[PDB]
Amino acid sequence: MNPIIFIIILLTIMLGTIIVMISSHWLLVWIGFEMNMLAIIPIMMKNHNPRATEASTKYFLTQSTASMLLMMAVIINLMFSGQWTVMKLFNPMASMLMTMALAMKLGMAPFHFWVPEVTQGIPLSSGLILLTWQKLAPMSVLYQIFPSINLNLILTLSVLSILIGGWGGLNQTQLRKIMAYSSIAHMGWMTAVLPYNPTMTLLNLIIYIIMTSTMFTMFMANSTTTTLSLSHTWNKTPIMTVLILATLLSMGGLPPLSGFMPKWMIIQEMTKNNSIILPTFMAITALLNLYFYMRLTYSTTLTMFPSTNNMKMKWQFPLMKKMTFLPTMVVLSTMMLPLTPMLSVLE
Amino acid sequence: ARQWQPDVEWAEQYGGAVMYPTKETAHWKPPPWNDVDPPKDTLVSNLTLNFGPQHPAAHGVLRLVMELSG
Amino acid sequence: GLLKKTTGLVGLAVCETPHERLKILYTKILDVLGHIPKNAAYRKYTEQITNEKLSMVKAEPDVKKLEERLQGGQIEEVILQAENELSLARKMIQWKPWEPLVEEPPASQWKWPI
Amino acid sequence: LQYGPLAYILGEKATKKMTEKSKLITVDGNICSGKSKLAKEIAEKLGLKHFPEAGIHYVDSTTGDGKPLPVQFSGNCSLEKFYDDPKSNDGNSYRLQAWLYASRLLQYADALEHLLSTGQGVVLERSIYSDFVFLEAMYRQGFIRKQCVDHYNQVKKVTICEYLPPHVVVYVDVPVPEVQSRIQKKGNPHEMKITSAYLQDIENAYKGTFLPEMSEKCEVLQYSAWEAQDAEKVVEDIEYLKYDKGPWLDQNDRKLHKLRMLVQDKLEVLNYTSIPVFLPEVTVGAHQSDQVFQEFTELPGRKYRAGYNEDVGDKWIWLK
Amino acid sequence: MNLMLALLTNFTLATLLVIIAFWLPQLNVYSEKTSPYECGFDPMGSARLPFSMKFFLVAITFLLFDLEIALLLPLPWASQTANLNTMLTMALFLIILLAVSLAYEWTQKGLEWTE
Amino acid sequence: KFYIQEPPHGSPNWLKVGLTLGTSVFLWIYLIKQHNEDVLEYKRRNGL
Ligand SMILES: CCCCCCCCCCCCCCCCCC(=O)OC[C@H](COP(=O)(O)OCCN)OC(=O)CCCCCCCCCCCCCCCCC
Ligand SMILES: CCCCCCCCCCCCO[C@@H]1O[C@H](CO)[C@@H](O[C@H]2O[C@H](CO)[C@@H](O)[C@H](O)[C@H]2O)[C@H](O)[C@H]1O
Ligand SMILES: CCCCCCCCCCCCO[C@@H]1O[C@H](CO)[C@@H](O[C@H]2O[C@H](CO)[C@@H](O)[C@H](O)[C@H]2O)[C@H](O)[C@H]1O
Ligand SMILES: Nc1nc2c(ncn2[C@@H]2O[C@H](COP(=O)(O)OP(=O)(O)OP(=O)(O)O)[C@@H](O)[C@H]2O)c(=O)[nH]1
Ligand SMILES: [Mg+2]
Repeated sequence: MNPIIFIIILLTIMLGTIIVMISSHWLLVWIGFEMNMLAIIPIMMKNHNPRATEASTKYFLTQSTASMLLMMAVIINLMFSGQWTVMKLFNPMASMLMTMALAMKLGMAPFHFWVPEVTQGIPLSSGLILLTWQKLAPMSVLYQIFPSINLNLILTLSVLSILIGGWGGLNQTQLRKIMAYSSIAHMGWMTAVLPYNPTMTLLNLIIYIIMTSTMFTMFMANSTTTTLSLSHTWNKTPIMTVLILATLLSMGGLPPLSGFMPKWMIIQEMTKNNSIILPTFMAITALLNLYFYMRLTYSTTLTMFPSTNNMKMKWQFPLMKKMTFLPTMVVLSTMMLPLTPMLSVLE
Repeated sequence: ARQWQPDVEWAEQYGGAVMYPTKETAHWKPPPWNDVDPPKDTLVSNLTLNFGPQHPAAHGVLRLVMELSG
Repeated sequence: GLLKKTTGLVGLAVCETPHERLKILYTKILDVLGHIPKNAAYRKYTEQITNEKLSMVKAEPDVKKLEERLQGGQIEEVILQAENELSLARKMIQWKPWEPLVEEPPASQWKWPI
Repeated sequence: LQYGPLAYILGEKATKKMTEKSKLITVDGNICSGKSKLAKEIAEKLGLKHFPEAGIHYVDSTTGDGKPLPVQFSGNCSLEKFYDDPKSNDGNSYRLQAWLYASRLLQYADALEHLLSTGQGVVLERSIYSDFVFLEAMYRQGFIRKQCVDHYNQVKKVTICEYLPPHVVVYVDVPVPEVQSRIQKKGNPHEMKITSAYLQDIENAYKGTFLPEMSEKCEVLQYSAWEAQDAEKVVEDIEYLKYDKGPWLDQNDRKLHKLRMLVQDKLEVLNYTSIPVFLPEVTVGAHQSDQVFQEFTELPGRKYRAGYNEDVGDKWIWLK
Repeated sequence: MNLMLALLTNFTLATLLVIIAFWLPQLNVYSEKTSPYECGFDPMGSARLPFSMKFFLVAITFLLFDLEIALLLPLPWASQTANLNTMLTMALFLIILLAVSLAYEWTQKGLEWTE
Repeated sequence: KFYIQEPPHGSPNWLKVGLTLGTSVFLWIYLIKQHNEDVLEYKRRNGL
């Protein structure tokens, strides 16, 4: 891939997301989704190996099916309303189809099976796009149709995502599958608060993106994709292990780290609506996420695993990866709890 | 007694395909280091054709056996 | 003389520096023939015809005139023949056909008519 | 402007700098076969960059002040110790072999970077493509376990795939009895303990595995001891080569841009030389690892990224 | 109706001709007569085996080009618009982007058949 | 010590240094005038 071609394709991925976000017409929203899927597959196939081919095919089949259900909902909405405006849907069957269509696009459980596999099959840079940028467009549509979403359906997906994400991460030794299951679990929190306060869905989304972007950027820096490969970081870049520790604890929602904020704010919103059993269940089940974050901090930062002799050759060479924005993202990933009231800007 | 640190036996707990072995995952190997699986040994088969003898371009008595790809 | 654009033979590229290329190949042939016994007719004959060709190359700086003197076609054909001769000389060392006849034929093997 | 996609977009493409003198030549042959002397002559006559064979301290010469570092910063791998006790218990034999391969891999990247960046050809003495000959001889002699051989194949399988083989392979073919004689004349005491079986395993590995493979994708030139004496004859053969096979014919700008992006980042090059496969020969524990690493950063001009060490005369650090 | 009548007559006549062709002639059917044809010698393998497509990349590009016509076919009607300034710009824009896509595939050797 | 290959950062990149200092100074001016003009609008609008 010619560098100019990569930029144009990369700009098209953003263009499709932006089209969804600025569109007031259901057709243009669907077009934006198609444009996004068209441009992301070549990024997935960038390295041209059988695994990347499998991931791209599994991704394409899933996203195509969601687009069909989404467009079906739009046409049903047109029959029962005669209009195309992006807003609440006027038919409950259309609401179900759109909600499920967006659930597949996000990778929410039980439409989650593709997220672990696609993420594992593609490079880290592509996985970063998949688990962060690709969340924006479906969430922005959910942010506009939520008044007509069936409450039981959306909360059922949120609960299942948190459980399935929590349990799925416990068995993983690959860093890309850990980030996939962690992503599934975090998506559950975003949609659980969606019916009550959409602002806290945006807050959780932004903070999830900052923390996920930081973790992928640190994995890219040392070119690590397994738990054991990451366990050598202490012997080359000690500073990196400390940043991984702080970021991982934040992702686990431990105060006083930034990652505690979205969980804190979502519990507040749910209790204000006399929803007590669900936030309690959610917070406890999120302890599964913390458990398999803590294993990574054990093998990465708090202990020292054995090295290999050839590691000494890497002591003589500096990191040359861009690590774009890493110093800023890690500070935002960890030291933002004192600034929590700034969430009103999202209002 | 100096501080304990993980040895090889401890580290290999985290080097398998999964953290918790089960009978359904006994056949799983860790993925390739560089994400590249070996190409298949399978040989793609070329179409074999009789070109003649009974053929306008075979002069009536040439049995040209061709192996074609497309 | 201006360099050719084509040798006229398909697949036989035009050589930019024929004189030097010929001197390299003729010298290599003479080097290889030094490992053949002095009494082998292959060495004496190949050395003789080689030294005559090399002497021409050193005395005629014009590719047209040199081609007329060598009588081997285009100068690129002469280079190809030099390469073929060098290939043969190496093979002859393994074969050693200067050795005495390996075997007489049966009595009437070459008698004709029967 | 450090090389990258932007420099490429602005017109820094490999095709603009290559010629018919932009070749990657490797000189091969058994021990004491005249490789290094021949290699220097080829480079001098063709105006190519000569790379002395990569040893235990090759990486040292490319970083810092260029001097060899103390051997604790190389795992204490010792060539002399290999010749004296090839079966030592501490795994010196394979630890040396694994370190040497990674040294050659690093050198090959440095050679390719020079070729692509400047267009000047290079000459190497052996390479990653022929390093396996010593691996094969070591194992056939029982100097390493079968587990070590499998490890080596794993590292080579994920590293040698990302590069292009040399344009020309020069092979000085010296018979084993001659090598055993030349080693005696040389005077190296440790090297004189090399057995004939070991040398016959290197020759067998070369003549049986290396050259047939290189034939299918490189211009392979072979020479005797006496032909190798005159580098002028060798240069003459190289200058009249065809180059009608191998992957170099299928390379274009975007492919060489990708290759250059790899070989200029040395950590990316060395990534898989340290795969977490815990062999006893190459594994090191935290207490030894941590202790040596802290020593490494105390070395002169080694605590900070090059250009940021005041204890070696670097200035303007508060503006860098 | 007329169109449906016309289509039915056309395919009714064709079917009648096939029926006549199959039931009028005297038939003598045996295995060698009906064996697959291949120049006098038995076929070597199945004709259902995969047949490689060398123009596969052109074939996919046809799908994308074959939808440009649907976007361009309304042009004669669009020429009747009051807003001709916007028309002509957008009509020329589509055709140019189609031309650019063709040039890209051409310059990148996408139209060359694989060997 | 003295490096066998010249470091990429042996010499300051004076162009980046000039721009980096210029951006920091420029933003600080913009922030002060911006802030100072927000106060006057706030004072004027509220009768202060
Ligand atoms: C104020 C409101 C916000 C409140 C939220 C909490 C704020 C803290 C958030 C921290 C954000 C991450 C930034 C942490 C900076 C860590 C710096 C440090 O620890 O030193 C790095 C040191 C490097 O070692 P060295 O080889 O000598 O130097 C190489 C680098 N030039 O590294 C090492 O050598 C250490 C290697 C051993 C690992 C030790 C691990 C245990 C100690 C970790 C301490 C940091 C814990 C951070 C976790 C969050 C704590 C709240
Ligand atoms: C890579 C992207 C490539 C994009 C390329 C787009 C090319 C478009 C070129 C401009 C095409 C139209 O160009 C424009 O046409 C209209 C006619 O319709 C002209 O307009 C003229 O005729 C119209 C009506 O026909 C009158 O109302 C108007 O008074 C008069 O100015 C403009 O004078 C001319 O500038
Ligand atoms: C607005 C509509 C009208 C505008 C024209 C739009 C189509 C433009 C088509 C592309 C033209 C340039 O792109 C094209 O690239 C190839 C590179 O493989 C060039 O070169 C190639 O073309 C010809 C034919 O294939 C070969 O004989 C030649 O060996 C090869 O080099 C062409 O000479 C050039 O024409
Ligand atoms: N085990 C091992 N020894 C190696 C390797 N490369 C070199 N050596 C040894 O390092 C020493 C120098 O290598 P050589 O270049 O082949 O020997 P030499 O004396 O220089 O002979 P020349 O070809 O003329 O240069 C020899 O003792 C080699 O056995 C290697 O990849 N593995
Ligand atoms: Mg040497």
